[PDB]
Amino acid sequence: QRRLYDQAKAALAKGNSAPYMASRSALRDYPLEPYLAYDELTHRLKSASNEEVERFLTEHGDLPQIGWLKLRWLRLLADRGDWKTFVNYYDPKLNFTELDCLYGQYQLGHGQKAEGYATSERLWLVGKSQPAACDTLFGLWQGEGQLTEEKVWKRLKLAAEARNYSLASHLAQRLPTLGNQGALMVSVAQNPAQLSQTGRFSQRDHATADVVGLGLRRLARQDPEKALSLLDYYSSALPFSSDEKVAIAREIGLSLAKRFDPRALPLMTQYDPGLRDNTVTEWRTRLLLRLGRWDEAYALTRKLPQDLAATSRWRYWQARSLQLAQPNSKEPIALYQKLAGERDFYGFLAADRLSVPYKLGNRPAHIDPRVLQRVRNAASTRRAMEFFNRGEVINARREWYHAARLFDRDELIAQARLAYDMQWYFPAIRSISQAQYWDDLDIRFPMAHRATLVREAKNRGLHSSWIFAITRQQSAFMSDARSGVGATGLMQLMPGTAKETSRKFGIPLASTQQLIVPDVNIRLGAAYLSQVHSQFNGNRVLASAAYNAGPGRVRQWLKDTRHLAFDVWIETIPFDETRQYVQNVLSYAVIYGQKLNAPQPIVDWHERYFDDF
Ligand SMILES: CC(=O)N[C@H]1[C@H](O[C@H]2C[C@@H](C(=O)NCCS(=O)(=O)O)N[C@@H]2CO)O[C@H](CO)[C@@H](OS(=O)(=O)O)[C@@H]1O
Repeated sequence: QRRLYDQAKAALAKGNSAPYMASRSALRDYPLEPYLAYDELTHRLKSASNEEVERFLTEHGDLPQIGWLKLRWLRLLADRGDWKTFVNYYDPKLNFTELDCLYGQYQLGHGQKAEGYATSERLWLVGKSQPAACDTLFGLWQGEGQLTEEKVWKRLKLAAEARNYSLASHLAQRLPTLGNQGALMVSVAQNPAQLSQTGRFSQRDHATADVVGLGLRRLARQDPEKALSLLDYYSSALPFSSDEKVAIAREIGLSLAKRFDPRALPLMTQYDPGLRDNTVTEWRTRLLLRLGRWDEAYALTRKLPQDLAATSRWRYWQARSLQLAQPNSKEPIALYQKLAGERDFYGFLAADRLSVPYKLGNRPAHIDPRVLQRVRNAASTRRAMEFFNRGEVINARREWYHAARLFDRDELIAQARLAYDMQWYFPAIRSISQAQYWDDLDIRFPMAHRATLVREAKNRGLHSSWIFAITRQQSAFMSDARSGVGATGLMQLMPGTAKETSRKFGIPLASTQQLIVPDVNIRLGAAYLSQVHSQFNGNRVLASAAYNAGPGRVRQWLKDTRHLAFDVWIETIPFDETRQYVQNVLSYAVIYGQKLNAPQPIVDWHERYFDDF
């Protein structure tokens, strides 16, 4: 039959359970009946029996919200001292530090002392504040004299590293002998420029070295030049460990490398000769490439660890660095040929270097129909389907992502097709991606809002493929996207920029919260794109970077250049987020250019070289 579960649901929310108890007998078959049961139990959880709660965890353990019930119930079980039942259901995988701390309590009061100390210490050595349950644990741990000054000092270091200075200071006022360098550590953490006064930070002991090390690492981000200078002093004056020294060299090296200062190269080379730090090894190479030092670059690309050497990046850059070093050599044509078959950015570059067509190769995976039925008939799916038909977007979305948490590779692809068939593009894109079936370009690069984008792109004369690329990279066709810093929508617009974009020329924006309309999003995004497209002479490489990082940042990254190749520039973008963002948009625009039958190379003729000269 047809069921109105809203009445039962309405009652339970802030109230009674009579309509649920009354109607429930009718809704055995209904998919969302377990949500009512969940709330009904949850309200009276304190007085519920173990047998009932345990029964509920068996019969509806698949529910997305089940972890919250386990947290609420285990609080009580531990509060009651029912530890036998606690440990039967305690799960580290839930990632509740309150439970982990309660589990530590159990270990200490039940003979597992070694494991209680390991648990306590692991939860202690953490630069943020922990739940009040942990104060209880840390109390017991301290009570057995395990909270040594070293371990409070070590957490102090982490808290200052985390910029949580209230915590850090509270820990500093708990140091019996080291209270002076604790206060000093928080001072330096707040302003590491104070290390200019070498006289004041010259007390040759381990703690002073700990603070100067923290300071040099922090100072490296803002004034690497000053830090490099002070390292030379402080390494004589203070008893730095070798591991402490490489961590300083890392941050100074990386910070100088990102400013294209060649003084990083002797430092990086001295302190990581083994190439043990990927990020240092990559930026050493990136830096050589920026300086036109093709010989050293190539040499370095031949020494890489196996996990860097496997990537399409350093395969491309081994070939290209050799081709720049020895232009008349043919060894690169082979290297590019291995790589030009891949469908990624560097694979497109390789093909572009040979002047051969790209390999897109849309080959939708063929699914076992039995697997398609198993996923379709799973209760988590039925529930997600129902929430969709009802119009509850977040609930349908949550059920989808929770089910995907433990599906195998076949089951994830099966899931992804079903979502695609319902014109629900983002969860299809998401599910197929975590299956790692990359070759279904129909699912991964859908034509959502094609009528809009094609027209908008003609307005503010742009390539249809490039607008499609930007959106797909920015949201993956989820209008509901809110960023970790507040950029929202199909074209992840900065709320502070969105207003300014609406004010600058602009047409009516009707609030930040009500920006979610795709059609609101699209013509604004086209306008902003054209603005930056214009700002950088129609260069999509630069313009794409400006979109995600700001034109002022891109200008700083173009500073003092002269005939810089496009591929080197992209590679030598300081920000990881933005390097990938550009490489994605450029690749996605190749793929959309195909699917829109308006072929688009990886870069246009006029994008290949640029400078601020
Ligand atoms: C459309 C637009 O104007 N974009 C603006 C961009 O906004 C980004 C941020 C990212 C984002 O939110 N990232 C989150 C990362 S995380 O921390 O959550 O993981 N998503 C947006 C586009 O990609 O921020 C810049 C910072 O000044 C602006 O430069 S400016 O010169 O105008 O100021 C750009 O103008």
